[PDB]
Amino acid sequence: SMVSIALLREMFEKMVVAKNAELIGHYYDPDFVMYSDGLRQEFAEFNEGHRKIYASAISYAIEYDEDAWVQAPDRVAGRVWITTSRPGEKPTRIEVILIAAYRDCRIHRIWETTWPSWR
Amino acid sequence: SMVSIALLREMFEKMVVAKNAELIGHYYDPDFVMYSDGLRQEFAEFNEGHRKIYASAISYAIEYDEDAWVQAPDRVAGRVWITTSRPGEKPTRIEVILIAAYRDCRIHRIWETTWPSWR
Repeated sequence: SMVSIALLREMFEKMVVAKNAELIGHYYDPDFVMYSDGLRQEFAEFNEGHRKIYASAISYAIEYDEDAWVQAPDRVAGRVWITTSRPGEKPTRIEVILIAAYRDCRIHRIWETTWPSWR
Repeated sequence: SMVSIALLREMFEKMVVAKNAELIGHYYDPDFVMYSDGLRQEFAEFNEGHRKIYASAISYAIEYDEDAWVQAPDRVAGRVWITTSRPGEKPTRIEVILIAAYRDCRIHRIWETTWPSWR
């Protein structure tokens, strides 16, 4: 099945790359929780942090390691790189290995670690 | 299917926790490559590094996040914590999110990132 991978890719394209914070509630369950590099973030803080960042001059590109996907009912894991650009600064690339679990076609949990750590 | 998860758990129990480096060739394909925190390590360096470390006074415990597994044909992803103890030192816990791809019931690729970074 390609559903979970297609959903994850669509979220990255239409929410992240497009910096469209209004789509967070379309892609994420209201009870969503993110685990990332030692932090546990509930929906409210995830959403507000992205609303703030997406209002800045930042831009994002994404690359997927096409050899690293794992797909199962309502779940996906993969390896991605997010490249961030800011005005007058050199782009930076961060590697993210993440697991996403879905409920009713919205993301309910993500567990991820990054290299380098964003902290 | 439970095959890939069972294999990964057996490798962690019988190779890592037991510090049995002689089992590396039983669990890993001769063409295995590890991607970890920005490093790409082929079989030779992976094996030799583990033969050396396992000869030291170190010990390992493992915890699996039982809510984070993703399983597919010949592939698994999960979230684990490795706790390392050394004589006269406090134990340290590292979080690892990893994806393992299998060929013929041996691990052929791992892609992982850790928190904190072991580097």
